[PDB]
Formats: sequence, C-alpha cells, structure tokens
Amino acid sequence: DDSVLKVGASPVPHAEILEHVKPLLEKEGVKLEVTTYTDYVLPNKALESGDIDANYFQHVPFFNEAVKENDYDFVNAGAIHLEPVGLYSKKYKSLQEIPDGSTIYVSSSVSDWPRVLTILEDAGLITLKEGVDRTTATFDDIDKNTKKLKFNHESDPAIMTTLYDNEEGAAVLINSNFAVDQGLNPKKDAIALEKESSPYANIIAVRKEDENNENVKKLVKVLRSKEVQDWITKKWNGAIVPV
Ligand code: MET
Ligand SMILES: [Cl-]
Repeated sequence: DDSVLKVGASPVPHAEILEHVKPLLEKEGVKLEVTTYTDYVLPNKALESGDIDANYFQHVPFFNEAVKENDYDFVNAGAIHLEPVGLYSKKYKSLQEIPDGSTIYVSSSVSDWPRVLTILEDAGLITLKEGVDRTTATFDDIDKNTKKLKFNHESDPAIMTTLYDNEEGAAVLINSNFAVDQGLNPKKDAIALEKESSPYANIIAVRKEDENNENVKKLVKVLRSKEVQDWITKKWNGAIVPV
C-alpha cells in the first residue's frame, strides 16, 4: 500500500485541513490517513518510529530544537500556514492594565519564548539587552521590565487553555491550534497578538529518506494551492494565515 500516506496532525486546524484535502489527494491517486495527536511530542516520536510517514503540527524553530535534542533524522518538506500567537486573559482587556509583579504564563516550549517577548516589547513593557541573540531570546535577555512581570514557563503547551480558563495569572500565551479548538478566536479574543509571525510557519515534516517521496510532494502542493489557501482563510477568518 505505497499509495497510502499516514499523516500525524494537531486537531485544529491541521487535521481539519487534511480531511478537507482528502478528495483532492484521492483524485491524484494518494490515500491520506490521518492520526490526530493532542500534544507536541508524540507526532515527532511517531514520525521517527515509522508509525506515520509525515507530520503537520510544528514550526521551524520548534522543529530545529526537536531535531537537535532528539537526534531526529527529519527534513522540512515545506511551509503551509502561520498562527499569529495571542496573549489571553479573563481579567484584563489590555496588557497596559496589568498590576506590577503579576505573572504571565507561557508553556515550557522554549521556541515560543521569543514570541511573548516581541508582544511585550511592541506593547512598550520590556526592552532586551544589547547583544541579545533575538533568534533564541529568553526571559534572561530582558533589560527593562516596566511592570516588573514574572514569567512562569513550567506548563505543557497542551494545558495553556486550562490556565486561561481557571484565571491563573494576568495573561496566558496559548498556541492558536489549542485556542481555536477551545473556541477562542485569536483575532477577536486575544488582548495582544504577535505582529510578525513569518518565522513560525507550520510545516510538513518527514524522514530524510522520504525527502523526495512523490506522495509527500503531492500533499505539499495541494496544501499550498490557491483554492485550499483561500479556504483556510475563510474557515478561520484570518486567524490561520496561509503561506
Ligand atoms: C509544535 S510548535 C507550535 C505550533 C502551533 N500550531 C503554532 O504555530 O503556534
Ligand atoms: Cl517552504
């Protein structure tokens, strides 16, 4: 069954986008089988064990960290979409209202830390030290901390919606895939949104030996086609941004 392509994906939008393109791939002779995963670890582990042939869930900075940490022999088969990341809160309508010494919750995924840092910088609430390596920025790079905010980075990315829902902290950084699955719209519900999300394009990742796989190329080409990208835009109202 070399006509069958097994793809690991996040629930929303990723798995939904995959289900929507299935008929387009079938007209091309490719049988797409989706495995939906609820976390950011098992899709990579599954790709390495051969349980799946590709995955669709992670951005390049995540991917790079994961390849280096795990010695995964993977390749990027191509960028599909962007998820501009939000800070969410049930307490404050704006970051400018947060009392000093309040906690900002972020996940333990280090590759998202520079995103929260750009939002706070744009909001005028922190500055970064001269000679920060902005590609790998962390909380230790903060020079001015205007509202003297604390950052908790212990939680798994998959529980960030619970922290929000339970009113923990002044605000919470939630990846859009989890936000959208719980019924939050980043464009309407977030109190601040990432201004430039292009470094965080979500990719199709595969094993190195499948780097020239014809079924994979067909998947990437269908996911980047104009009809599909317009569909993605209309489905989530611009919260999910096609490349
Ligand atoms: C596993 S890296 C985070 C991926 C998530 N869909 C985002 O773009 O923020
Ligand atoms: Cl690309």
